[PDB]
Amino acid sequence: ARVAVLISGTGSNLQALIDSTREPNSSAQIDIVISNKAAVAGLDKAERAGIPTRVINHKLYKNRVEFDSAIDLVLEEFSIDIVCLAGFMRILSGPFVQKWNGKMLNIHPSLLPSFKGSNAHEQALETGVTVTGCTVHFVAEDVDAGQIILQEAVPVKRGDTVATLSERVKLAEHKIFPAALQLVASGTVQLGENGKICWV
Ligand SMILES: Nc1nc(=O)c2c(CCc3ccc(C(=O)N[C@@H](/C=C/C(=O)O)C(=O)O)cc3)c[nH]c2[nH]1
Ligand SMILES: NCC(=O)N[C@@H]1O[C@H](COP(=O)([O-])[O-])[C@@H](O)[C@H]1O
Repeated sequence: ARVAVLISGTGSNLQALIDSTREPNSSAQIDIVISNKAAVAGLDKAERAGIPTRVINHKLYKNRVEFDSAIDLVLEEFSIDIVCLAGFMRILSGPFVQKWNGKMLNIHPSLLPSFKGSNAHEQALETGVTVTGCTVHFVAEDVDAGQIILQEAVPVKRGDTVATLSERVKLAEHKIFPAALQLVASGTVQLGENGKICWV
C-alpha cells in the first residue's frame, strides 16, 4: 500500500511510521510527506530517510477546498492509497474527507470518545482521570469522531504535567499508530459499509 503522511509540526510519529515500513514484512510504503508549513522538523526527518517532501502552504490559497485540492493533486501524483495524519492541524473539507474515507488515519492523544479537541492532555489533567491514552481512528468529517482502529491506555501519575504526560502517551502512540497502519495497509482492518470497523 502506498502511503502519504501529512504533518504540521515535529513528527516523532512520522519517524515511528518510517521505521516500521522499513521492516521486511511491512505492508506499507511511505512515498511522500506533506507539510502545510515550511521548514518544520518533520521535513528533515523525511529527507533524512530519503522520502520526497512537498510544502502546500494553506495560507496561500483561496480557502479550504482549494487548498485540499492542492494536497489531493500531490496524492494522485504519487498514486497514494492511504493517508496518515501525523500532527496535521488543518481541518480537512467535506469532499476531501469523503474521497479518502476509510483510507485516512489519525492519532489522537486520548482514549476517545474522551477529551476530543486540541488539548486532550490539558483536559485529562483538569478532569483528574488516572487513566488516559491514545487513539488511532479513521478520519471522518466530524473531528475526532471517526471509527476507532486501535487504542492503548496510559497511566496518569500524580504531579503530571502536559510535558510529562504527553511524553508517556507518545511512547504508546509510537506503538499503535504503526501497528494500525499495518492493519489497514494489509487489508486486515477496513471501514465497514455499515460504518463500523471490519476485521478479516
Ligand atoms: N474533517 C477532519 N476531521 C479530523 O478529525 C481531522 C483531523 C484530526 C485532528 C485535528 C482535528 C481538528 C484540528 C483543528 O480543528 N485545527 C484548527 C486549529 C489549528 C491551529 O491553529 O494550528 C484548524 O482547523 O485550523 C486539528 C487536528 C485533522 N484534520 C481533520 N479533518
Ligand atoms: N491532531 C491531534 C493531535 O493533537 N495530534 C498530536 O500531535 C502530536 C504530534 O507529534 P509528532 O509531531 O512528534 O509526531 C502527537 O502527539 C499527536 O497526539
